[PDB]
Amino acid sequence: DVQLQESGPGLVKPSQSLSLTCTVTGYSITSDYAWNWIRQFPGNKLEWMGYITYSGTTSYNPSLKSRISISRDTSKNQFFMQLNSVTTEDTGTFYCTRGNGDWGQGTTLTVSSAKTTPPSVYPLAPGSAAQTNSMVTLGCLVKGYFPEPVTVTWNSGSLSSGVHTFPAVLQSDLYTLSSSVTVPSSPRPSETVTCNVAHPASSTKVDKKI
Amino acid sequence: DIVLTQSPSSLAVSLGQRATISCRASQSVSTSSFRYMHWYQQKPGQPPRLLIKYASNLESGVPARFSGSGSGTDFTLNIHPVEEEDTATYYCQHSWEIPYTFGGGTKLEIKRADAAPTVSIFPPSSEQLTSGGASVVCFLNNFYPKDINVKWKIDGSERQNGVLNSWTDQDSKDSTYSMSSTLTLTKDEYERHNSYTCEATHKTSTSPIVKSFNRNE
Amino acid sequence: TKKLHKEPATLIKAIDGDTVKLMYKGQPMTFRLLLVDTPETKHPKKGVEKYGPEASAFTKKMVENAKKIEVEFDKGQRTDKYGRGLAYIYADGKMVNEALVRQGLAKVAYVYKPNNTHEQHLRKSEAQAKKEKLNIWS
Repeated sequence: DVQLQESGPGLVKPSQSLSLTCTVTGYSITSDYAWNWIRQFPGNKLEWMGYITYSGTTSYNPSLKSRISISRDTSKNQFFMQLNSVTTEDTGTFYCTRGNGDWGQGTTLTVSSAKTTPPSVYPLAPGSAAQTNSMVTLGCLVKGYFPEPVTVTWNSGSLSSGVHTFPAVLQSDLYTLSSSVTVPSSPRPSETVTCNVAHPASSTKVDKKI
Repeated sequence: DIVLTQSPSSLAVSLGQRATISCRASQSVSTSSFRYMHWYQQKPGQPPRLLIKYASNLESGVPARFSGSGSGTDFTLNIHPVEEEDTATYYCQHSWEIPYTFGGGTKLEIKRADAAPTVSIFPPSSEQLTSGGASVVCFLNNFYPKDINVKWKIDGSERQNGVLNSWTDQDSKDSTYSMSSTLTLTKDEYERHNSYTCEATHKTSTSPIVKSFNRNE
Repeated sequence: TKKLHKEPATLIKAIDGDTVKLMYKGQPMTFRLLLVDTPETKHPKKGVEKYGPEASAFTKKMVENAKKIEVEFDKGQRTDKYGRGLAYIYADGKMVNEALVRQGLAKVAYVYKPNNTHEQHLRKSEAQAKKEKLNIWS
């Protein structure tokens, strides 16, 4: 009950509009799910953007008001937000929140020299099959992409244990990430294991088996 | 426009002990139903979640270990019987007036008996090598004090031209950390060498933990 | 359309839950928060019902603390009976009537007509506040 679905990632050149969103399950919007937009620069910075109510009028935080807006497609259960004249000083995630509970999983926006780049996904199996101890540690590296994020799951998600996806590091204007899976020494290699990497920003989806 | 200041910026507490997170308000925010400060929690990768509704007042579903207190300007969030999943950054918010100012953030680390990394070395896959590049990887899984440095030995010779270190967030179930360590070389440099070594240096270990392998065509 | 519109109204003084003395477009005027049933702190009878003070403490701060107060006409009569204009008070875009009716500080009430513009709204918040076990419902 109560859910906040938002638009996906978006690389944008500095100065060319986009609109985030929040379709809202567990309701319809009328009596209100009063939005309360929040921004979060990469690092740690919850900045209150402003709100919108059942009445229709909105109320933008003094700080940054105009060129940022908030709309209402209720029949199509959604409230939107636009950032006109985007600047590098605008990269971060944006969360809509209901005026009495739940937050949305946020929308990430980035703003650089542009140019989207798919990760080179390379599988990493134990340098010498040898194993034979209770369990194995497999991995797959997500090298050199831009922007973020990547979404590497294992066997479509079936495998959620021993699963460490390490944060991406801005390696030379390009990101790089890693993920490790410690599946029982019993399955591998007989049993297939496939690291699935999806990279929104570029329509790229690639699957590699260790 | 009230600026909130919560400190310390980092809080590390022995699992099972009290943790008091403070949040100071510039102006005073109270009245006769007010104590207009609420508290949020944010796990990494995730959105904030509501914890307490009006200084006191636990939200629905949130455990009873969380407890907010505070009058005038000094408000505090208490999570006494502290646990593993209590790893998060807890923020304070005020709604005494718009703009609704949020808190600066307070990171909560839970400490435990020292774990120790499980080293794993991964030579460059053929596919990558096909594209002239060569990334030798070292995973250091499940160790505790985040203090761990890793060195790279190429045939005995220490190399630093390419180290790409990254640390995972403090774990929610066993509260350990892990790290990925990549060394990037050229297929050339690589093929020239043979014995690649990664030797983890961490509190729990009188010497460096180490793993390696002999490169092969 | 040709429905309603609010007009700014500057505060003067908060009296009691449903009673707000607000400087309305020209001369000072008392206004009654429309549709709520908030307890009292004054009455030669009854006295000071539980949530009485509290309910008022809400209203006083919502409005005293607002940056822009708009008031809203109900299709009945601005003239109440004690004069006290009947209206929909907003504080920075928020409905002061609903807020109190949502934090369990006044139950939906005095249903008449053709005032009802915000009826099935105070109704939904109250239910929610009812589902919860908040203040007045505990």
